[PDB]
Amino acid sequence: KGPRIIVKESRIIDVQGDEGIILEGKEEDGKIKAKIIVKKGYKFKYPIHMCFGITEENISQIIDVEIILEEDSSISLMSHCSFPKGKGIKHIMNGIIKIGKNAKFSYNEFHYHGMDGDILVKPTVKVEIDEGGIYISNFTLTKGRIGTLDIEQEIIAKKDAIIDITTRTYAIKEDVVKVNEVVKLNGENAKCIIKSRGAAMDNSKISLKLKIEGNAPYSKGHIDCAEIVKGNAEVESIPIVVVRDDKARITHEAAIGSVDKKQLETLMAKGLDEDEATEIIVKGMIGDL
Amino acid sequence: KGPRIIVKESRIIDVQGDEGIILEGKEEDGKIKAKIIVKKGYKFKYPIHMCFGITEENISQIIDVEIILEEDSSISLMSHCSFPKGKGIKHIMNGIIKIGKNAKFSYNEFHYHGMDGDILVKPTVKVEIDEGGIYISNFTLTKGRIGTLDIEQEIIAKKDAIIDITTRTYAIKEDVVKVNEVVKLNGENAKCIIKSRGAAMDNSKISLKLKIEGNAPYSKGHIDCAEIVKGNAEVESIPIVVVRDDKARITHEAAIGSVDKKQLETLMAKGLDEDEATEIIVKGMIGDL
Amino acid sequence: GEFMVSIMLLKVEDLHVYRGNREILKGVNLTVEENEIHAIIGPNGAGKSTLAYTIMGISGYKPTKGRIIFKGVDIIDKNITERARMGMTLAWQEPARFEGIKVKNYLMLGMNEKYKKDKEIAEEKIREALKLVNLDPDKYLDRYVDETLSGGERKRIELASIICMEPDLAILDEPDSGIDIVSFDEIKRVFDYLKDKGCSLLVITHREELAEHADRVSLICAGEVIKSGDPKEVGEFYKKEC
Amino acid sequence: GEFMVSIMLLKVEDLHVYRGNREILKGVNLTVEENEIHAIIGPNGAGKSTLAYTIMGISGYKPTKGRIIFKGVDIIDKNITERARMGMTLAWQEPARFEGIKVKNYLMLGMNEKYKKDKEIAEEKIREALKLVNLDPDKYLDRYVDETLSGGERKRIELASIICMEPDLAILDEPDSGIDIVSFDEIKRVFDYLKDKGCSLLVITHREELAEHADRVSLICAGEVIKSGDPKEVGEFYKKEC
Ligand SMILES: Nc1ncnc2c1ncn2[C@@H]1O[C@H](COP(=O)(O)OP(=O)(O)NP(=O)(O)O)[C@@H](O)[C@H]1O
Ligand SMILES: Nc1ncnc2c1ncn2[C@@H]1O[C@H](COP(=O)(O)OP(=O)(O)NP(=O)(O)O)[C@@H](O)[C@H]1O
Ligand SMILES: [Mg+2]
Ligand SMILES: [Mg+2]
Repeated sequence: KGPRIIVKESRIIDVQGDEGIILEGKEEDGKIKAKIIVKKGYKFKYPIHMCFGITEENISQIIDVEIILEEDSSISLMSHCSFPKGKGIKHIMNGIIKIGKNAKFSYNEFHYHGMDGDILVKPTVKVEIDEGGIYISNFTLTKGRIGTLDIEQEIIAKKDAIIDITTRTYAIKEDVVKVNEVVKLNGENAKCIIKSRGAAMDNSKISLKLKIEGNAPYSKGHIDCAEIVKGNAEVESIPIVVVRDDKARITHEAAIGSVDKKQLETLMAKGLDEDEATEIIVKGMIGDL
Repeated sequence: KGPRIIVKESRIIDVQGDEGIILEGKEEDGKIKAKIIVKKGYKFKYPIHMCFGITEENISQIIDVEIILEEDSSISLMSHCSFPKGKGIKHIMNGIIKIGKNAKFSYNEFHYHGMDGDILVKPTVKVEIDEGGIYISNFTLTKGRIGTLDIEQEIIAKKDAIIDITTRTYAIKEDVVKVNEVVKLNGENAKCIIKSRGAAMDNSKISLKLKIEGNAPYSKGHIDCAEIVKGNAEVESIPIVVVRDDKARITHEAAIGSVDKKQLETLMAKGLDEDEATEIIVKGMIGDL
Repeated sequence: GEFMVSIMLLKVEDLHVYRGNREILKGVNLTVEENEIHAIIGPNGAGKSTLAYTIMGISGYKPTKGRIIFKGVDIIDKNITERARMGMTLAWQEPARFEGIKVKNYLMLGMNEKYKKDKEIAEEKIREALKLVNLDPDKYLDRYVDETLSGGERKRIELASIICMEPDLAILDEPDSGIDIVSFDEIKRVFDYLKDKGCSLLVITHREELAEHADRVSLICAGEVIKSGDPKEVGEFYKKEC
Repeated sequence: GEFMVSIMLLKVEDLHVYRGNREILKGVNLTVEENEIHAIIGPNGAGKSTLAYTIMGISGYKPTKGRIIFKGVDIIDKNITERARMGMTLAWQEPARFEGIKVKNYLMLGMNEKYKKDKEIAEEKIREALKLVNLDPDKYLDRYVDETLSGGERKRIELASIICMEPDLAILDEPDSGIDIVSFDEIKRVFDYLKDKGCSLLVITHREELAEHADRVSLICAGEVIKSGDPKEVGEFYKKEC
C-alpha cells in the first residue's frame, strides 16, 4: 500500500522497503533502530510515509534513524504524529542524515495532538550534505497542545548545496517551544534559507536560536523569522550570523511581538474587528488560512 | 572657551562647569572620578566637550563618570579621543547615566588613532531613563587602527522614553571589535532603535551582540545591523529580541558579508570597477562619503 | 455647508491634520456625493495619501481642527472597523502583504452581504472580480497575498477586493499606478462597473489623464483644495499652477 | 542584419535569455541607432526588464542564444564595468539605495569627461541636472541616496545621474513610473535635453502615451518583438493585440 514505517506505541508495527530503497528496522526494547538507504540513481518522486501513533499512558517512543542517500538519488519523507491521549507521552527522534553528491532529501513532519500538554516531542537531526545535494525540512505543530517541543538541527553543507528549513508552530496554554538550528555553509556556492513562522498565546514560552555560518566563497544564507505574541506569552529570538569569507553573504529579518499595524488596519478596513483581523493574521501565520 | 573636561594622559587638565551644569572631578592616582549634574529645567542646546589625548607609552586612562540629568533638562556631550602614538594605551570609561523625567541626553564619541594597534578602548555605560526621557548615543571608530574595542551598554527605559544608539566602525589589520548592547523597554510606549554600521578587512574580528527587551505595552524596538566583510575578516552578529507583552513589537534586520549585488552592479553601471564600487559602498558605510 | 447634504455621502470640513510638528493638511474642504466618481489630483507631497488615511481613520492620522461626516454621522470617534461597517473602505497604494492568506479567502473579507450570503454566489463573485482586473481566476485563487506576488498582481487583487466588497464609498489611493497600466480602458471598465452598482469612488491620483474619466475633480496643493469641479477645467489649471 | 550598421549604436540579434527552466526572451531582434529615442512597450511580464538587464550585463541575465553588439563590438564577454566604459548605462526602475552616499557625490559617479574635469564645471553640471528633474539643488545636495528619500526623489536623482553621465546609450527602465508624473512635458524636457547632447535613449515603458514622444517604438510581447516603427502605428496595434 506504499513504502511506509509504522510505529504504534514504542513498538514497530511494519517495516517494508521497495526496490532501490533499503528499509532496515529493529527493536532494542523501547529503542527503535532504523536505517533507510536510497540507492545510487533512484529518484522516487512519490512520498514515503512514517506514522507514529500514541494512545497509551507513559510511552517513550525513542527512535534512532539513519537516512543515507547515494549519488544522484531522491526521496521525500512525510512523517505523521498522532498523539490524542497525551498523558505521559515522549516522542524522541535522533537522526543522522547523509545526502550524497547531487542527491535530494525532503522531510515534512505534521503533528496532531490532544488538549493535554504532557507530551514531549524531541527531534535531534544531524545533516551532512555533499556537493550538489538538497535538504528540505518542514516541522508543523499547530494542532492541539504542543506540550514541550525541543527541535535541534545541525546541517553541514558542501559545494553547490541547497538547504530550506521551515517551522510553523502554534503554542497555547503552558506550551514550551525550543528550536535550535545551525547551518554551516562549508562549500563554494552553498545556499540556505531558514524560515520560522508561528503564534504564541496564553502562558507559552518560545526560544528560537537559528544560526548560519557562511564559511566559503559565494555561500548565501537568509533567516526569516516571524512570531506573534498574544496574552502572557514570552518569545526569545536569537538569530546568529557568522561570516568567514569575503565572497559570502548572509542576511536575516525578524519580527517578534504584536501583528503589523498596516496588516491589522488593512483587515479592519474590510469591516473586521481587531480580534477578527488578528485571528486572520494568526491563522495565516500558522498555515490554517 | 566652552564647558569642557580635558584629560591628557591619565591626569585631569581642566574641570570647568557653567550655571546649571555642575562639573565635579577628582583623581585617585590614575583613576578619574567625574560627576556631571544638569539642573532641573536647564536645556543647553550648545554641545559640551570632553577631550582625551594620549601621546605617552603605557597609559591607563581609567575614568569613572556619573551623568545625572534632572527633570526637563537637556545636554549634548561630544567626546573626542586622539591616540596617535598608540603604544601601550588603555582608555577605559565606566559610566552611569541617569536621565530624569522629560530630560534629554545625547552622546557622540569620535576616535582618531595611529597605525599601531596596541590600544584598548573600553566603554561600559549603564543608562537609566525616566518617564519621557531621551538617550542618543553614537560611537565612531573609523580613523587609524582601532586596536581592541570593547563597548558594553545596558539601558533601562520607563514610560514614553526614546533611545537611539548607533555604532560606525572600520576594522583593519588584526583589529578586534566587541559590541554588547542591551536595551530594556520597561515602560508603556518606550521606543528604541539600535543601528550598527561598519566594514571589517584584513584579519579583523567583529562580535556584535545587540539586544532589545519589549517588556511593556506599546513598546517598540528595531535593530538594524550591517557589516561588510573583506579579506580574512570574521564577523559574528547576535541580535537578541525578547518580547514579554502582547502589545509590544520588536523587529530586526541584518546584512553581514559581502556588499549587496544590486548596489555593486548599480555603481559598476556608472563605469566604476568592482574595487572602486566596493570602496565607495564601504566608505559610505563607515561615514567617509 | 449644510445645503444639499441629503445627497452627500462624505463631507470633509476645514480639516487640519498634523504629523508631529508639521501641518500636512491645512484646511481641507472636500465632499463626495452619492454615485459619484470624485477624483483628487495633486503633486507629490500635497497630502493626497494623508487625506485618504484620515477619512479611513488610520492610527496617527488624527485631525486637530475640522470634521469628517459620513452618511450624516460625524465619524470623529469611530475607529477603522466602525467606519468600514458604515460602508467606507480604502486601497492604500502599496497594499499590505499577508502571511498565509489565499486570494480566495482574502476576497471574501468584507464581501458585500448581497454576495457573502449564498455560497455558490460568493464564489462566483470572486471569479467576476478577478476576471474584471485581468487576472486568470484559476491561476490566482490558491496563491497567497504575500511577498511572492508582484506589485501589479497584489494591487489588482486589491481592486478585486473592492469589487467583492462593493462599498458605499471606496477610497482608491493611486489605483492606476503599481499595476503599470496598459490603457485607461481597463481601469475605466472597473470604475464604471462599481459606478453602475451604486458605489461612490474617491480616486486619489497624480495623473491628470486618469482624472478626466471621473465626474468631478478636486486639486489639492500643499494641503489645500485650490480648484474643483469639471475635470478638464481643473485639469487645465493643474498643468499651469503649482 | 549587417545593412546600415554604420549608424547603429546597439544591435540585439535573436536573443534568448533563460531564468532557470523558463525562457523569458525567445528571440529578441532590436536595434538602437545614433541620436535616437527608441522606446520599448509591452505588457507586464513581457521581458522588458530582462532585456534591459541583459544589455547592461547584469549577473544572471546571460544569453543562451543570440548576440549583443554595441559600437561594432560583440560585448558577450564584457562585464558591467566594461560595458559602462563603452558609454552604455542603465536606470533600473527601483534605483538601489546606498548607505552614506550624498547626492552631490553620487551625481559625480560616472560623470562625463566633458564635465568631470573642471571642478567649477562639474559642480555646476550637478545643479543643472537637479534643476532639470524638478529638485531644488540646495535641498538635496547634502541628502543621502538612502532609504530616507522617497521613491520619487530617488528616481529623480537617478534621472539627474543619467544627465551628469551623458552616456552614448542610456537604458531607462520605466523613467515615468515611480516619480508619479504630473505631465509628460516634464519628462520630455529631460529626454530632449539628452537627445540634443547626442545621446541615444532605450526607454523601457508600459505607458503607450509616453512612447508617442519617442522617435521609434518596439512592441515586446512574451519575449518577442511583434511590431516596430512609427510610435502611433505600433501603439494602435498594442491597444488591440496581446
Ligand atoms: N512616515 C512619514 N514620515 C514623515 N512624514 C510623512 C510620513 N508619511 C507622510 N508624511 C508627510 O505627508 C506628506 C505627504 O502626503 P501624502 O498624501 O502621503 O503624499 P502624496 O501627495 O499623496 N504623494 P504620493 O504619496 O506620491 O501619492 C508630506 O508632508 C510628508 O512629510
Ligand atoms: N526574481 C525573479 N524570479 C523569477 N522570475 C523572475 C524574476 N525576475 C524576473 N523574472 C521573470 O522575468 C519575466 C518578467 O520580465 P521583466 O522584464 O522583469 O518584466 P516586465 O515586462 O518589464 N514588467 P515590469 O517589471 O512591470 O516593468 C517573467 O517571466 C518573470 O518570471
Ligand atoms: Mg499616496
Ligand atoms: Mg521593469
